Amino acid sequence: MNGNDPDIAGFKQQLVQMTAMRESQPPSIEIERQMFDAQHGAVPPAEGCLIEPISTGGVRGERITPKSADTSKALIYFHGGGHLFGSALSHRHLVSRLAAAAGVVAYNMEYRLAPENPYPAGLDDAEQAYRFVLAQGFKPEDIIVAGESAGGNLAAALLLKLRDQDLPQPAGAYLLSPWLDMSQSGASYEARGPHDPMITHNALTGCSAAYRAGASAEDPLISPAKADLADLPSLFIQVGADEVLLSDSVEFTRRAALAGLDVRLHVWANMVHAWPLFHFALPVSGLAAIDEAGAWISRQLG
Amino acid sequence: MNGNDPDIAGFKQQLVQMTAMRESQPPSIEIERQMFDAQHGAVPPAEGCLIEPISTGGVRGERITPKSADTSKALIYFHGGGHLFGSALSHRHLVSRLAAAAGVVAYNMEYRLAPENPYPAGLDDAEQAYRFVLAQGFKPEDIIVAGESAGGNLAAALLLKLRDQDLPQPAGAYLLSPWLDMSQSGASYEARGPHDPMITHNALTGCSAAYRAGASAEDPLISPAKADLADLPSLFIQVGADEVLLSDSVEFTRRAALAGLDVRLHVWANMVHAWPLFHFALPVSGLAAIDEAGAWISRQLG
Amino acid sequence: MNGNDPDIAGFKQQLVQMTAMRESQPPSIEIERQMFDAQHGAVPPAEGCLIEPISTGGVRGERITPKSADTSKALIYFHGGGHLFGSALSHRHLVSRLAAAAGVVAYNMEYRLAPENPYPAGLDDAEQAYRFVLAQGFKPEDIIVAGESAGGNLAAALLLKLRDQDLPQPAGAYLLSPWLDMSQSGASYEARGPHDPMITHNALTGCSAAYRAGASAEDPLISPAKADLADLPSLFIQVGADEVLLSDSVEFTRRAALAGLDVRLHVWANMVHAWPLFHFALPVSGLAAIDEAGAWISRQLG
Amino acid sequence: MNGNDPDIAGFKQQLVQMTAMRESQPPSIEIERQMFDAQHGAVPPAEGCLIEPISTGGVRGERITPKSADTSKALIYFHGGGHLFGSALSHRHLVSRLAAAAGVVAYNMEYRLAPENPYPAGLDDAEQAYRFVLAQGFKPEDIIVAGESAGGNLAAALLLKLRDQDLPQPAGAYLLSPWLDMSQSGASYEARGPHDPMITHNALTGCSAAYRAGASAEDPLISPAKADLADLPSLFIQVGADEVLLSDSVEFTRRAALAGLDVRLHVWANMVHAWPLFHFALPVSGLAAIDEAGAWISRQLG
Repeated sequence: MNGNDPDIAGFKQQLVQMTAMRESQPPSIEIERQMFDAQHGAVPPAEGCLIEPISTGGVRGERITPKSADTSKALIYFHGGGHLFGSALSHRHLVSRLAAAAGVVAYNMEYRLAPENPYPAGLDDAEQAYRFVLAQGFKPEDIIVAGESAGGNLAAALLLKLRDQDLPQPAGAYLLSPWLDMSQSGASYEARGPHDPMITHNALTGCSAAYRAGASAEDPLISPAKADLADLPSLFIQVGADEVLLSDSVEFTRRAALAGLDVRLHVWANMVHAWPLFHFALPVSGLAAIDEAGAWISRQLG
Repeated sequence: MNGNDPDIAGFKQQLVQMTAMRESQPPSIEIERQMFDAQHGAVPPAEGCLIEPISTGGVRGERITPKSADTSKALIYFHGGGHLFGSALSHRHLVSRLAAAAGVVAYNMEYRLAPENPYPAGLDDAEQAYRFVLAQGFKPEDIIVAGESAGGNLAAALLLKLRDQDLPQPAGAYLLSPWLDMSQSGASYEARGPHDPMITHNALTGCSAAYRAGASAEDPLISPAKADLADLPSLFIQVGADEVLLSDSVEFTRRAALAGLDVRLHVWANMVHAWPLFHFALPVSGLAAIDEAGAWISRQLG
Repeated sequence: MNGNDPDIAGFKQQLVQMTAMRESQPPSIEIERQMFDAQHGAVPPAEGCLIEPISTGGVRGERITPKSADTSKALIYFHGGGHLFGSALSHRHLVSRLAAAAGVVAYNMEYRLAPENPYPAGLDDAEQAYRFVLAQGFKPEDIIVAGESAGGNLAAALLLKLRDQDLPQPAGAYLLSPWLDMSQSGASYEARGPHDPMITHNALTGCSAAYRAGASAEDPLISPAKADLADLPSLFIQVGADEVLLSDSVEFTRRAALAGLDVRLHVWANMVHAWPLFHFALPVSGLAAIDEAGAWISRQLG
Repeated sequence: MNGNDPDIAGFKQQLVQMTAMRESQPPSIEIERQMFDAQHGAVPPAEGCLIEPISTGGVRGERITPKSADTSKALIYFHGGGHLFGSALSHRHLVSRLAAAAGVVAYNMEYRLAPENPYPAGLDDAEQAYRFVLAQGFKPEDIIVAGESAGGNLAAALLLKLRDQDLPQPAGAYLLSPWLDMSQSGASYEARGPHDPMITHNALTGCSAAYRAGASAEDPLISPAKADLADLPSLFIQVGADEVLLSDSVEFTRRAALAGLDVRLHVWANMVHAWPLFHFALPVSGLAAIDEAGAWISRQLG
């Protein structure tokens, strides 16, 4: 109430205890996928949306249509989950909310996960997801690509992939707490680490090794904050101040700016990693951030 | 989608058949209260709100606090229901959404119903409800008073009661499809009646008899569209174009204007009676109207 | 400051003295046209607009392009002035502001005036102005027509003219203090007359006789508040509470609503006739009203 | 029009030739102050504002009151001008527009300039200015502190001075193209320098020498992008992508984030240095940025 988030303090402590448990006892991947799906799949979608599954040519996900939306405009969202877990199902509750806020159709897309499918399996999928969307008759200018953490990793990598293949860029990209350096470098590990109850250096190290499967962390397609960002589209990045991954957002911003790009960065005080995904626990900062992102997505698509 | 309401056509047909059933077979009061509670009580409240019951000094209802709201500002809402049915429980889903959109606390207040408690029992309750809120340490200029149909009836009569008792007015009133003439007069019965699938002349005639219990329809406290509106506060009125009650809204507007009041009237094309209460069936027009109303209530207490 | 208009009280007194002078001494028409042009033409246009004169086939006015505008969207504005005075030049300062607020191109159009050119000279011009605009490649759905007082008279008449000629309607019409009953009827003459410092029954009587030149006041094309408004487009009407012409706005609203139309009416407390035209004296209520109108024009054109 | 800035291309060319002239022929300080005052003093202030001079206890400037503003909320703005030139008079046109957009009172404050008054004369003034405003009975959380380039330098140093003197911070700071590193370091000198038509490395080097008068560039109070930003308030920074000073904005952002601050950074594609100060040449991007900044300042003091 009244401009403060009454839930963040409580949610942070829940995260502290939760992290202490996962640090002491590193659980099954297949097990954490189910429990992730179970928790998140149980969160009600945005009101008033039609959801249609997609399953054609190994391209898989869901079209989310807010009934108020402009159906000529598309958000392509890739869930996060360290490239280990997450799905369309789990992120439906967030992507639907972002769609309804932006007044656009969302493509809530799946992609192959590590350890079973290391780099470049995910990224090939993301490119195929993007081709799928273009093939529905959306022009590049009618697309924002997005994702949080690992999905943020894919979203940013896709743009680099499109540049390499000399292909036109979407209208923009929305990155939420994106993970853009799979070598875990930045002032924020040390500086924000005591304030980050959710994400540890150790966790990312492990997610990174499984994803790369010996591929170098220095590869820009793996670590987008190591790329030259010349000719990428407009960017909106949301990150929390209380995040080891803070530095990746600021660095990508630096590079985007240096490449001459329109780039907006909002670092939210007191916010933990991908806090909008946690709107069910954090309705004040989480919904307000979904509205901020929604408004940029909407402005960006014209 | 795309500016259009894809559900109103279908919802109107459901209402036609519904009305045809209730016209042919006039059901029990006690039965229709339960069925009304059951359907509307099942609609999820606005996300992220805290709801506390109220039951002291014959004042009964619910405080709804949106977690983002300003706790020093208050909406007092009276459900409609022809003064025969409806409750806090039934209207929770609407009043919560209105509160969340307005960024204010809602008092979702009960009042005694006809035929058991004819006029002036409900209005005595509404005044009690108003005093109760003031007693929580809200000043008059921190209150919007509100309600749809019969609730709109009470809201608007409350203002008249406050004027009679030479009391400060709230900062405004929000009226949704208010029923302001309990004699069922107006061009709209004939002009809009073939387009109104939900509200008949005959149903209101009946609801009016039960509420009045022999009291005159001419009495301004029963029929606010028969009052002189000198010194009332700012008004926002939403009403649908496809409503027998349309003329009551336009007349109250006329009178408000003639008394020199700030008055905003939005007649929504194609909209049926209290369509925002039906946001679960009408997500496009219903949520958009809740947002409109929310924006006004916020600007009004800003 | 702080939600009150610090200029209205002063401006009202200036109007009282001004009206007392014009009542005692009815001046030259040709003289009042120059002095009207002189005062209003001296008001700076909205910042950042390109203005191009139009002079082709007796169609005359100005294209106002806000540099931020969407050039596929058009406002057609007809100045008021009792059908005796006013011009593109005089209303440029208002129409430019409305254009810039709405983000659309404005066609600020001239039309022949009484006494030299009584009805239907003006209205023939308004229709030709509208044809001119369509011929620039604007579709009907990309047009709002508008005007204040007498311009409000023309705007509303044009819509009736389009219906008669079985021609498609524009997307909407914006009417500011429109004068829609050239017989001077309504509760507001008596009820608002002591509060209206600018517009008198006598003035309108005189403007009406010159315009009609024996044509009947009962003709709907002369008095749009006497028409059946079936099949007109969406409406936004702004009027002040302190206006003898208040009743015309409320009646047109009533009729629009009764015909099933989307109609928005905002009656502003304390506001005098066409107060947005007086934004140079009334920057609080005048600019805020231009923003309200701008936002509706923008929403209406998609 | 249509999303595009039709004037930036032309304005950039004017800046190229302007810079080429001043590079070849380095003009008088006293002369450039007059020419700067003459050009900018001629730009009309925001419509509807009251401006009062201030000259007491060595504090000098202007109170700008937008007639619609909230008089309990205040923006303190320091003009830029390389700490060599600029004045209240020159920046009136921008600060008035910012105030009018934000709905707050502006303190448009002077400060002593180099070479006559080197560091710390300006900063002593800025602190004086701040105290003066507090003394008008504004609380810290009713103040945004602001300035562009050199003004941004002072604004951001003021916050550091307030921290040193263990004083309450204002509610936020708005920095436009701030000059935060007076050693002229950053990737952007090389990366953005061919795209910056307005600001050269050489000009800043000179402005830095005159301001420092032998003081070290390393001093945080001179170079805020060298400070630790612990406990500063919320930040909004606008900077253009085509600016040698881009890196200073990104670095201050980095530091703010690392100190845990709420920080919003908007890098505008194609925009030259302090482009909102050039709204008279750049109405599309300049007014849109004033509105963005205004919206933030309003939300911040809301």
